[PDB]
Amino acid sequence: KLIKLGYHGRAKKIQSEFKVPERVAWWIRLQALVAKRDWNEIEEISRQRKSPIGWEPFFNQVLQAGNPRLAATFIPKCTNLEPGQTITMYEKCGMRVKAAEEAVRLKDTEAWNRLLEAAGRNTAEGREIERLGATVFKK
Amino acid sequence: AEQVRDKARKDLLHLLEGVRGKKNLVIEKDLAGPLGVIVKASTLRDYGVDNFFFLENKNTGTSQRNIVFIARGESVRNAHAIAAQIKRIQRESQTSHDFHIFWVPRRTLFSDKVLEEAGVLGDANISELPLYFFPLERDVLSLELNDSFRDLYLAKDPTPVFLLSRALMGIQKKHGLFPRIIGKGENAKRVADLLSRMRQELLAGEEAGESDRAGLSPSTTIESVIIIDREVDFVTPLLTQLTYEGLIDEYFGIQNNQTDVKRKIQLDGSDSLYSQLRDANFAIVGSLLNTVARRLKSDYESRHNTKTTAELKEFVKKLPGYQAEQQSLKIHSNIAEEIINYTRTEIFNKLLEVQQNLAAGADPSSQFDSIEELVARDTPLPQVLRLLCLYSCISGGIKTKELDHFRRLVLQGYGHQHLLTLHNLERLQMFLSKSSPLASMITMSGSSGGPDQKTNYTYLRKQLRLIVDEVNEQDPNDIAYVYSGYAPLSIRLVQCVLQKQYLLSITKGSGTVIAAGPVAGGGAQGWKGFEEIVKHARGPTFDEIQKGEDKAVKARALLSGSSGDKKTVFVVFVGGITFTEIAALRFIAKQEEARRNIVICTTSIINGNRMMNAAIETAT
Amino acid sequence: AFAWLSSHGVYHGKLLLKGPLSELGAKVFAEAKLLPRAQLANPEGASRRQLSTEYVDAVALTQWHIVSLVAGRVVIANRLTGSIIYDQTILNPGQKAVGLCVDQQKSTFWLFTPQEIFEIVPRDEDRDIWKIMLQLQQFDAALQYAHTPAEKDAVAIASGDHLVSKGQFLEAAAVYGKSSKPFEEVALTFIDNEQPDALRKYLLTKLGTYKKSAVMQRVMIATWLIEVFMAKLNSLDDTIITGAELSETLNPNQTKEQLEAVRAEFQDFINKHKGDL
Repeated sequence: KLIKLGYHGRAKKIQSEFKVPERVAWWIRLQALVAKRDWNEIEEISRQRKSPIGWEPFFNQVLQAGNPRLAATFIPKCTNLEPGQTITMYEKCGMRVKAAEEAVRLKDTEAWNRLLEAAGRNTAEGREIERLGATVFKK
Repeated sequence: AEQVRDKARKDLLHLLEGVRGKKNLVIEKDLAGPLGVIVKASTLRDYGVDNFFFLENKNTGTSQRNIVFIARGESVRNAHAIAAQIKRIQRESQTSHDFHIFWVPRRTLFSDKVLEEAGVLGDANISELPLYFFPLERDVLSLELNDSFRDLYLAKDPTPVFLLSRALMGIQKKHGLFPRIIGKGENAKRVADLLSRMRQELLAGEEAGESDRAGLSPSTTIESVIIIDREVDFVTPLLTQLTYEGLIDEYFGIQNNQTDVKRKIQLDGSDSLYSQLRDANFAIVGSLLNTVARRLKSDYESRHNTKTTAELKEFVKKLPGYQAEQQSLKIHSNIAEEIINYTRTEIFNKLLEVQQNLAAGADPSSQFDSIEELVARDTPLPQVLRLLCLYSCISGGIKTKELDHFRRLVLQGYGHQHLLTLHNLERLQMFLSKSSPLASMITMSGSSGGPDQKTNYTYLRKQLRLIVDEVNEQDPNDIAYVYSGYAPLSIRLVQCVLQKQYLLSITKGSGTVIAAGPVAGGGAQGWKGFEEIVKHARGPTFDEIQKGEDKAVKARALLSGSSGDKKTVFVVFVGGITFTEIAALRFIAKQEEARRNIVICTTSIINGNRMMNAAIETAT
Repeated sequence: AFAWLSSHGVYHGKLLLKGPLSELGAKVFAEAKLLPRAQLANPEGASRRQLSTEYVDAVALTQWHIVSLVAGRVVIANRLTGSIIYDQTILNPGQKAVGLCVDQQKSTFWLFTPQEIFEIVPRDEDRDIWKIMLQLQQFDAALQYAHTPAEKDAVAIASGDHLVSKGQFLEAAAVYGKSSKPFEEVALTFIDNEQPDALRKYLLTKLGTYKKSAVMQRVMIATWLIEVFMAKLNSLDDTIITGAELSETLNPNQTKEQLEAVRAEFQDFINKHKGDL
């Protein structure tokens, strides 16, 4: 409630006063900040501080929260637990081009091909997939 | 269990019929539920009952000549509330205002004394109303002593223990005496000893110059009674139920089969969908409701369309069932949504991973991160507290260095009311600590059976198949599926008594135990072949048989039971039984159904959220 | 009620003076309106369209109908809608009306011309009056007055769809029950809309109408009525016992009224047809 109402300084007092674990405080802040849809404060926990949390429970607070554009800044960071998740989550967010970008960064030519299949015959997306493909299967 | 409904109705309705003219009926709210199970308001109105009042809210009136009260006599609350209403009614009433009071099977002198002290009860008609073991479900008999668990273990209040042995006597005295009484635990033994003494009282009445002596013959239809205490298994009650009925109880709570959401539809085993889905695993039931929707829509929205009478009549006679199924299906779909919001949010699956990992003997500290997330997500209080207790109960005591980390989540999860929560957990012995002088797991022949000893899970996990990875959620071959592999001890300690085949397969655990297989398989009677395990559980062991010349004759007839002549078995849980245990007992009862009818008997039905919210409900 | 029938249209208004009043009923026709002879002229030429000087002089009237002839054209209006029901020329083209009148004891109109006198007679005064409303507004009444089953169902649907759209599902149940509309189609609607009362009602209404030869239908559908019947009562009865909290929430006196009303309807019916069930 304190985070949802913007009383972050008070939430910090509570966290230190009652010996609240960092993992607990992080998940509380993330859920409250999602309720307010505060994109910048959410990144401060999972993108800037690299909080040691699962990405599955994390994106359930972002993508299922109707913020696929916010998930887009946490997806490429999933290599800390599983690099394959940097493609799968972008596809779930509708970010077919970004998923192809991750395929390039991880040199995953199979993941790239899946994005091309998703693009199908639509060159509006196919051009971006081919542009990124040049850097996945070339070397 | 349904056979007792007539008896409960018989006495309730008999006393009401004894009241001449029209009457107003006053019912205790904590008894009204159990009463509603046996009779309907219309059943009572057919006997001349007009208005329905309650004691707790002091609801009174002068509209009828006769005023009738129904309440439990095990507490002064009702004696006071009744006297209070009587004094108010007499002051305002312009008529004779005759009063009638119906109490427990044995109206107490205390209750009558308190009533008499009012000074307005002098002409009151006070009589016994022997209602016990209410037919909550076809396979379940409950005394509905909802506060039994809390009082029986917080204050060590034996009230439900005394009521249970009397209630059990109230059945075997009509269907014949149990030829064998067995049980495990301090209160379980008490029930078993009370039953033996009550039999003596039935003969003693003649020697006391009172009632006529009963023959007290052994039953020809009942094989045995198994009594297990709540203290014996303090790990099972701390796991979340994974079955559909469990989803309803874990999220909303089931009482009187009524429950909150609409009180227009009752959900019980008579329902064509509930009988199929109630024991379904949560991972499966999400597909079963869709299976129901497909078969229901095919017969409800289609097939019958444009049909002539000759073919249409097939759907017409079934339509009432389709309409009820559609109404129950929407309700079931709403329950499915409640679980979906915990499985897509890593709440329900997260607590399950903790329960499965602890059950397997994983170091409990490793599950702490998963528990922290559940608290942070503001999941329901009982769902976090169960994980903040189970970890210590499984380990058999943990150092304070680690306990404190879990304890911090208990106070953080409950707020300032956690003080009552921690006190209740200790008193209910559902939380273990290494620093405690009572932190002693029972050892082999280590003078076991004391009140200061605890069940050695860390030993029994090898002695019994308490860890099962073979569970099939859709088509299970084990009770463990209820918890997805927990194979709860409270049930294993009963299965190993009910059948020798269960004893043989259950004790076939670790390589140092399976050698006893051939011994376990010889456990045709009593605790034989199971002594190794019985001795490692909390509390004393009871095993006694019925005396008399014909005891052998009845025993032979009962051990000769067959599918054309099934024999009844009583399984008794003292202090209340959880829904997980009920589902587990139905599973084994079905497997043994070919030879015997196994009935679940309890002091109460414990809601999964009743044990962990004792500090919430008593704090309101 | 009175009406003034004149040249250049007719005058109609409210005559609710009831009985006694002070001085004069000055409120009579206070809101009366003129209907300016729509489609009254006979377009055989400019002089017949102009209608100079001579119009009706007198107009024959019976309940809910106006009969007049102008310039050789005969038009009959239904006062219930204001529309023209009959529109035909004079039988003798060389004749014109000198006025029209009615015998109120014969409910018949007479038309006078210089050479001939004509009578105007309804084929079914009562049904011809009813129909204009039964198929337009009085959809429920139509289920009893209509001689045609097809008409009965057509009006029940128009009424039902309106009633359920506004939220009067109970009233819709009644109009459906009286109609011949198939059993399952309405049951499905009331269920999806979650209206237990409308669901139960439409059959009971039908059963009051169906009489005795139709009783075999009550036997075959008997499981349905008793199951729905009991389900409502189970709620009302369980509500009473459940506990003090629910009793305070849901008015216990309203519950009692529902219990007696519902039980009585079912129990009385099954007794009367007890030999068939």
